Amino acid sequence: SKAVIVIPARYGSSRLPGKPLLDIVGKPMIQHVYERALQVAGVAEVWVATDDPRVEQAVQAFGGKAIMTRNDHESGTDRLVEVMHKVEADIYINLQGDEPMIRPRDVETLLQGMRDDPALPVATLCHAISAAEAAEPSTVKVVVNTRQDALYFSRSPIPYPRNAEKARYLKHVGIYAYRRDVLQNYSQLPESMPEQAESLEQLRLMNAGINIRTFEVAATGPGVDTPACLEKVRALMAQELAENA
Amino acid sequence: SKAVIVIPARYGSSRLPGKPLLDIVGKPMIQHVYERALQVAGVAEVWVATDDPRVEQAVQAFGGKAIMTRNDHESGTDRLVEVMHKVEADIYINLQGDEPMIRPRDVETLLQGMRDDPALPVATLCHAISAAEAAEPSTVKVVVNTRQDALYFSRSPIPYPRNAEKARYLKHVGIYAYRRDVLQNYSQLPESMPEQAESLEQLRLMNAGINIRTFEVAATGPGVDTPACLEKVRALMAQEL
Ligand SMILES: Nc1ccn([C@@H]2O[C@H](COP(=O)(O)OP(=O)(O)O)[C@@H](O)[C@H]2O)c(=O)n1
Ligand SMILES: Nc1ccn([C@@H]2O[C@H](COP(=O)(O)OP(=O)(O)O)[C@@H](O)[C@H]2O)c(=O)n1
Repeated sequence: SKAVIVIPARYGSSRLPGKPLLDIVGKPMIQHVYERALQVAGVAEVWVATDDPRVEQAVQAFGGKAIMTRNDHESGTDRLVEVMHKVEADIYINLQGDEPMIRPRDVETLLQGMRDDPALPVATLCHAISAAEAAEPSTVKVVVNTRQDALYFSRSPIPYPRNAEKARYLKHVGIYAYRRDVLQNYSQLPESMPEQAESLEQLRLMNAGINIRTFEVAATGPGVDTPACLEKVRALMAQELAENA
Repeated sequence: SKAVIVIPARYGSSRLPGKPLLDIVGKPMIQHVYERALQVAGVAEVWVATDDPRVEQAVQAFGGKAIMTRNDHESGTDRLVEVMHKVEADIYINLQGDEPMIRPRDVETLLQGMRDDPALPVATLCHAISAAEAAEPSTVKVVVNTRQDALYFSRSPIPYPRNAEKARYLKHVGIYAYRRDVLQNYSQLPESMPEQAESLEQLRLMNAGINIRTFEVAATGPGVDTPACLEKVRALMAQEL
């Protein structure tokens, strides 16, 4: 069972032009993700999928593997489907190019889940959040059954707090593991109404009846979208280098 | 494939004591539901499951069949499980005793769905509602997939309207059809966190991984919970003559 990690890294970004190239403790952001991806046991290769030559050059400059993809891609999943035809594997893991604080152990949990159940098509991550955080539409909530299979993903607070003290919220962490066959049949899937309404691409899979198992992990580090969080990542990243002395 | 209709009708109610016996244009509410249930093709028997002797006698008075059940049940679903042991069938349809405006056609759609797919454990109904109506916590929303299987039931407006013009809403209509095996295993199912938070008993089934197919019908008539709704139903059933 061969598994590879693909890191989609688009340059073009509105509030952060050239986001993967931003410096964090002397290295571009994309490098931090790549270095951490390399620490994941059981992975054969790590690739960076991009549509911009400046990102491809930055990646090659530190010796990483880069693959140019079409710029007409509407999402990180469509970009992964194109990489799938060229890079062979049984399990593809999609890592965000803008989350430099990813824990290698969490990706291993995801990979072990896939290997422990050959019938599982897709696997993703989640962590507990408070009711106050769950109120934000920018945060994606998920509700699961006893087998930890996702029932639904939403920007609306789910479950609804009728009996508030009984509610427990789970935040969806955008890291995915796909079986090869799911990606091969992906482009044939039509867009769903819930997907278009919520603007959550993962609902396209749920519409087609494709099961998505969600594994729970500890609260993850802050991502990078706002320059307010960027400074916290830099200080948090630097604080980490001094701790491991 | 024997199918039976069970109408849970306890005497008590916080807002309308003795609800099943309330008069609606000459007949107690329970009789209206029972008579409409009798118009459903493909059903072998119709039973009223009750906890009170006054309800039982009223049903027998008009010629219907009634069965006494325990008074300690918390839901009509639990009451149905007790009946399943006494009345043998392959498919059990659970009708609300306080929804006298039920269309026999809608119950037939539900029954046909169960018969068209032997693997289907549970089936229920739903109908389109506006975005304004979906915002109400008292209205239960449901989201389905291409095969019309429910993904989740919630009091929250789902799907979330990020792109408002793309969102389409469905309201869950509390009528259910259960395969016998589901009812035999019901008492073993643990309550779920989502069930307790939302206060929706059907989430106990989803938690256990039991599939629930949702069939779409036209907007339904109002139920009778408050004395205000009772006056509206009386008016609606009067002009319907
Ligand atoms: N059309 C797109 C959109 C996102 N992506 C990538 O997929 C991940 C998730 O994107 P995102 O939610 O942070 O939104 P943006 O990165 O586009 O600002 C990032 O690594 C993106 O660069 C992509 O490769 N192609
Ligand atoms: N403990 C209970 C609660 C409801 N029910 C029945 O289930 C149906 C719907 O009840 P409901 O929960 O929606 O509202 P209530 O009738 O309980 O006030 C009615 O026909 C009730 O008589 C029951 O048989 N036993």
